[PDB]
Amino acid sequence: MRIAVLGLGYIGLPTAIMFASSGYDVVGYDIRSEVIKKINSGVAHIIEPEIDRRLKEVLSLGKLKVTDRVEDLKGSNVFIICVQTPLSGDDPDLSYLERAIRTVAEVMDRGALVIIESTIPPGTTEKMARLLENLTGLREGVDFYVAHAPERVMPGRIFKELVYNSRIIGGVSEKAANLAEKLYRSFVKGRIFLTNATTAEMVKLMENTFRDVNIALANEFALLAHQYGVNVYEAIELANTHPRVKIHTPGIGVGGHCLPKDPYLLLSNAKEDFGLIRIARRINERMPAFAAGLLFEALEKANIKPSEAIIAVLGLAYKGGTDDTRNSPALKFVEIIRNSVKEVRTYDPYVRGTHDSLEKVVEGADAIVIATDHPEFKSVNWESIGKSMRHKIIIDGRNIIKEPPVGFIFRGIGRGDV
Amino acid sequence: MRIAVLGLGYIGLPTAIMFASSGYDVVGYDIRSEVIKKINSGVAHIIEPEIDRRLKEVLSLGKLKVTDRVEDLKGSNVFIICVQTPLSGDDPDLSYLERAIRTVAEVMDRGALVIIESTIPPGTTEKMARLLENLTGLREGVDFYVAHAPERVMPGRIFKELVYNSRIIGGVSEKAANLAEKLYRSFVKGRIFLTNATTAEMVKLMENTFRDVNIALANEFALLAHQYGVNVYEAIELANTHPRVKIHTPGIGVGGHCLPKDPYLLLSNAKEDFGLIRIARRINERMPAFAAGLLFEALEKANIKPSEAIIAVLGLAYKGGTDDTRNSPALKFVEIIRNSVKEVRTYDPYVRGTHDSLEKVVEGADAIVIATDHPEFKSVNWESIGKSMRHKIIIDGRNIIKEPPVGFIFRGIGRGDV
Ligand SMILES: CC(=O)N[C@@H]1[C@@H](OP(=O)(O)OP(=O)(O)OC[C@H]2O[C@@H](n3ccc(=O)[nH]c3=O)[C@H](O)[C@@H]2O)O[C@H](C(=O)O)[C@@H](O)[C@@H]1O
Ligand SMILES: CC(=O)N[C@@H]1[C@@H](OP(=O)(O)OP(=O)(O)OC[C@H]2O[C@@H](n3ccc(=O)[nH]c3=O)[C@H](O)[C@@H]2O)O[C@H](C(=O)O)[C@@H](O)[C@@H]1O
Repeated sequence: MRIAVLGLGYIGLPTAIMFASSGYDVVGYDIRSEVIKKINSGVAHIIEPEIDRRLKEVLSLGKLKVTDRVEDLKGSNVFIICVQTPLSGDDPDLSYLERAIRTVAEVMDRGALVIIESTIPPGTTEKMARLLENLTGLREGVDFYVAHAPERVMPGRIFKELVYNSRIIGGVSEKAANLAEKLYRSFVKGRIFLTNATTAEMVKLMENTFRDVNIALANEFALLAHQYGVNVYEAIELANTHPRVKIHTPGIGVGGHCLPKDPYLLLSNAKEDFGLIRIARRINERMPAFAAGLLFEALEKANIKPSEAIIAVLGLAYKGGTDDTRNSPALKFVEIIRNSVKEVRTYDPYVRGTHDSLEKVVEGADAIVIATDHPEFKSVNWESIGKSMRHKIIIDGRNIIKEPPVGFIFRGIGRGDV
Repeated sequence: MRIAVLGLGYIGLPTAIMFASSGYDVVGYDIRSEVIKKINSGVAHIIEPEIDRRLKEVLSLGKLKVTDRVEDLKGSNVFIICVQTPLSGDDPDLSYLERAIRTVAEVMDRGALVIIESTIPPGTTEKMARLLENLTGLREGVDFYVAHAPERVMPGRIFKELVYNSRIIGGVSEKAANLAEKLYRSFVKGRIFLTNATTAEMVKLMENTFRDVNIALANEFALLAHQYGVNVYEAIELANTHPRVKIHTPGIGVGGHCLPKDPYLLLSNAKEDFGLIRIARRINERMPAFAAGLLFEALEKANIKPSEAIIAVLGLAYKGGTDDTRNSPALKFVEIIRNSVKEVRTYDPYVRGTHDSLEKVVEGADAIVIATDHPEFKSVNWESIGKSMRHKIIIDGRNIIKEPPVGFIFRGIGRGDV
């Protein structure tokens, strides 16, 4: 059986590779000719454990082929769309999805199964099914089938979770869901639950909104910790030993391709809400500013003129271990303080900043701001680092610092114990 | 050792019993003379699995004694306060706690260990330690010791969780925490984590606020489900199969002795916050009204004038399986519709309502409102019982109804699928 995967992003490529390694002849498609060239060389354009090893495997097996030509998709039995669905202002941007749907309409044949993996507002799958019908003259549930199979994989653990995570499949028609289930069973060992399209769409958004809201609650606990003389990270670890509690982690912010917008996708077409999801978003969105407040409070303590201060921001990626800066709170932080200080330096072991090394970025700096929890920052000799700084100041926004370095002015989000 | 337990509520009495059966001589104290009389013969003034069998055991072996005489507390090596800490308007009511503390001051000796189990705002344990010092002339950490040992037990499984639950102990002094740990290790098999008083106080409140806020999030998902044509309960069950997701349960309301007030205790002395905890409380507090909205909507659909409608409320307790109505949303619901309806009937298998049976309460009724998820309601033959009603209307506020009954006008919180 032939499967076509449209959108070879950090979830689409792994998806194509996994199916190609599970018995299917797969054709990966992406409008970006640059991405196709790189993937053909056996090396992925994205960083994800095992992706290069697995990519070469399927390329050698002859089970996976990638292209940027729509024509190569003709003859596919299944079409899986994995394109991005970011916001367009305050509205969901479904242009990438519609483009992919129209491409499928061009080559689709009777009996085809179309699966939308992209995260979308409730009602989107059915609308796209109606679009396919209008462009082909065919009928969903009779001539072709459409289903929504949202992902749950965590970047950095994608191949493992693709197999072990339980997942949901919502069919526009029952047969669509049944056909899709058989497909994923080729590698999924977790449970597969079938429902309708709208329920699957809402469930996916609910998963991510639950996460975003819980991070917001954690950040409010961080604010409260300052006033009660508590180390919020310690309090959370302690609280989480309760059989029914699993408080998330507070910090400088929430980045990535999902949490910053999925809650908005969930509210997008709602004519009525309570506002809890909205305030949680505002809370997470304001943490870079929270960190800025700690920085200026520290600079004042050290009697340092802001207009002459040199700030070293450690980390640019939206989370530790990646080179991705999508919606990174570190970037927002830089944007906030750039016009309030004399110089803002940046360093990231995975992303090119103003300086290419930690030692260099802190040399002569007045303060350090830990914006990303990269592994490199967990074994730093702050004692040695401090000796090269003009002022020993550290503002931790990622729970990197545990016991504060000696002789350093230290501030941390939720660190009311210092 | 001789341990004195002040406050024999559903946490205090079991605590006293556990210590009495763990190699300690215990004296349970409570101002309520009626409660004491019941205890020493009439076993447990409260209902909890195993409490009667366990109680008789410790009373018979002479390891546990209960009294309402302060004098009997003299000679105790440890004092454990388990009194209530409800709200008084918008303020935490610590009068019961202060009373217990002053009682302890009258009978304690040098070397005494004082443990506050009661849920309290951060900083309270320290303040009570200071009060004890001013009343006795002794110094904490030298002449006596104070620690906070918050509870995590769930009514209905108290003796089980008392033993296996990991718990937190925060001492005003390090020595107090160590002493308290050796004390609780007598029956606690779960992990015991030691920290300072304020951290322990905040952790306890964070646990319950996490639960409350997550219930409010679920309630917002319920509102959204109405608009997206989704059964929120099915969506939650599906979403919770995600490795990092555990959305709580929405419904008619949040009652009990804890969740309705603990978030307020957490914010009580905070000069600044973000608002998520506060607005979440408000959301849960308006769910009885949300249910009322569904009822009136259903009556309108049935062309029934509310002023002439007979409503049958099923459930009075704050949660299924108990007779406790503390802060019950069922009571709030009745109060809300009382003057808008001709007659409000109530039935609960554990607490006597206006009618003694489901059969009698629905006879000639215009609508049924399920306010508590009692076991009895889970097997009801709704179609059969509906034959005696004036109108077949059901408003479900506890997901007791799965598949809507045939011929009924059905509405349910978060039931957008009907
Ligand atoms: C409910 C859930 O766990 N969703 C996951 C989420 O993956 P995502 O790529 O957004 O990464 P993440 O680990 O949530 O991190 C996103 C952002 O949030 C931050 N973050 C994360 C957890 C936390 O407790 N605190 C916190 O501040 C991270 O630092 C990062 O800036 O979104 C994925 C997606 O929707 O592709 C989804 O498959 C994943 O399962
Ligand atoms: C974090 C946590 O699990 N806290 C527990 C809580 O026990 P509590 O006695 O308040 O009962 P509960 O099961 O939370 O129910 C309280 C109220 O909330 C409602 N409730 C509960 C869970 C849910 O998902 N949705 C919901 O609406 C119940 O119906 C009830 O009206 O408070 C206890 C306490 O503080 O004594 C504590 O020890 C328990 O561990």
